Amino acid sequence: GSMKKVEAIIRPEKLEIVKKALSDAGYVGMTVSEVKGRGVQGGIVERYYIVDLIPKVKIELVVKEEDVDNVIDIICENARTGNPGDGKIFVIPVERVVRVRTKEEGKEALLE
Amino acid sequence: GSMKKVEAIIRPEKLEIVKKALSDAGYVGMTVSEVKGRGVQGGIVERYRGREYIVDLIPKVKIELVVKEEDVDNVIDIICENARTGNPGDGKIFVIPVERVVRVRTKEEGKEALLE
Amino acid sequence: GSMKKVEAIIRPEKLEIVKKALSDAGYVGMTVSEVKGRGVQGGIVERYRGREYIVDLIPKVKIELVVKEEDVDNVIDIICENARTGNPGDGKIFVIPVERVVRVRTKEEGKEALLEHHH
Ligand SMILES: Nc1ncnc2c1ncn2[C@@H]1O[C@H](COP(=O)(O)OP(=O)(O)OP(=O)(O)O)[C@@H](O)[C@H]1O
Ligand SMILES: Nc1ncnc2c1ncn2[C@@H]1O[C@H](COP(=O)(O)OP(=O)(O)OP(=O)(O)O)[C@@H](O)[C@H]1O
Ligand SMILES: Nc1ncnc2c1ncn2[C@@H]1O[C@H](COP(=O)(O)OP(=O)(O)OP(=O)(O)O)[C@@H](O)[C@H]1O
Ligand SMILES: O=C(O)CCC(=O)C(=O)O
Ligand SMILES: [Cl-]
Ligand SMILES: [Cl-]
Ligand SMILES: [Cl-]
Ligand SMILES: [Cl-]
Ligand SMILES: [Mg+2]
Ligand code: NA
Repeated sequence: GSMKKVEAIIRPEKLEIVKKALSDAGYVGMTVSEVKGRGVQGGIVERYYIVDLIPKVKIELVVKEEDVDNVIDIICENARTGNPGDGKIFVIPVERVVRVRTKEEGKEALLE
Repeated sequence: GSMKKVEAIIRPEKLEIVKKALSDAGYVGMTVSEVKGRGVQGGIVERYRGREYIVDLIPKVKIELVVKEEDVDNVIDIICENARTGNPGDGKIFVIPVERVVRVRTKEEGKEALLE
Repeated sequence: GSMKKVEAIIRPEKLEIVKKALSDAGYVGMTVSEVKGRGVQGGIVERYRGREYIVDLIPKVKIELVVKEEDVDNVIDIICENARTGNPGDGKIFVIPVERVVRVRTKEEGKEALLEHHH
């Protein structure tokens, strides 16, 4: 079946708990990027300079389509705080997956 | 589909004006990354902070904005107008489909997820 | 007609080799990002106060090349040939659809925005 990239932008302080909850559920493979974001959360002020772009973490996990709902649930449960700035998750289609070492493709390419 | 990811690679010195332009036009949510790149070969050699980069990767900034598909033309026009200089290396923009958008806090999806 | 983004996550020490190989084959346009990756191995172990702890994220490099669909296989082949080592952690390549490409300087779109200039 099809594969999807789940791209989540979360608070950096939530990375370890989200990563662990994903791993616990069997989603071990992931790529993490340091980014900056702005949104309705607003910038860090001083006083009374603004820092409009604040540190965030991007997690990217390519998974089978059937697993997207569960990945989303895990990220939301573990990344949320109830305050503005908790982030967003984007699901992007992935048409092909290749393992560099072996040139395996498809579901094989995400399996040991 | 309804939503799209605009991935714009621009000059680092254009981040502030492009971000301001976008915010002033009502686009506040964006994610910004530091990257390096090259464009196509040939033509005038790219210069960065005074030096010619004949072969090395050149510092750029990536801005990712997920927006409704109806807003893509506007976003692209705002970025290009405010990012361009007329010299090679001004940038490139890719539009990528986004099938789903979810707000972490509420689990709201779709167009609500990008709003308010 | 269509465009694709080839996104490869490779070992940092293979970036220069992969970049050169791609450029030698005419694929010069690319965007490179430092990232951290978690792989299905390992590894890696640290001890503190009588306890082994594992460190799961390690540095990687992301390369993104937007190309015509007809070139995707060639790009994949070049990356695999030049990024591989035979050990766990050599990386993954993902191909993602791109619906529009725009060159900022000129507003040129599509194939035109990926086309070489005169040497
Ligand atoms: N439309 C978007 N496109 C790209 N990135 C976005 C977008 N919206 C939000 N982001 C990223 O997500 C981060 C959090 O966004 P925001 O501050 O708007 O809070 P939210 O959690 O998205 O919504 P709320 O604050 O209402 O819970 C931003 O800093 C940015 O990195
Ligand atoms: N095909 C591509 N794939 C991925 N990234 C690209 C591609 N082309 C350009 N980029 C990214 O966009 C940045 C800017 O490219 P650049 O402005 O040099 O494009 P160009 O097509 O050569 O146009 P110009 O003639 O205006 O320089 C690059 O440094 C790189 O980060
Ligand atoms: N499902 C995934 N989604 C996103 N990124 C991934 C995924 N799986 C792996 N990666 C990225 O690719 C890198 C390589 O992963 P991993 O070591 O699991 O695969 P491998 O390189 O194929 O190893 P092996 O060849 O031994 O299976 C990781 O560090 C991570 O950056
Ligand atoms: O890398 C630099 O500092 C200058 C660019 C350069 O040496 C080159 O690619 O020609
Ligand atoms: Cl991206
Ligand atoms: Cl020009
Ligand atoms: Cl993407
Ligand atoms: Cl092998
Ligand atoms: Mg160029
Ligand atoms: Na280089």
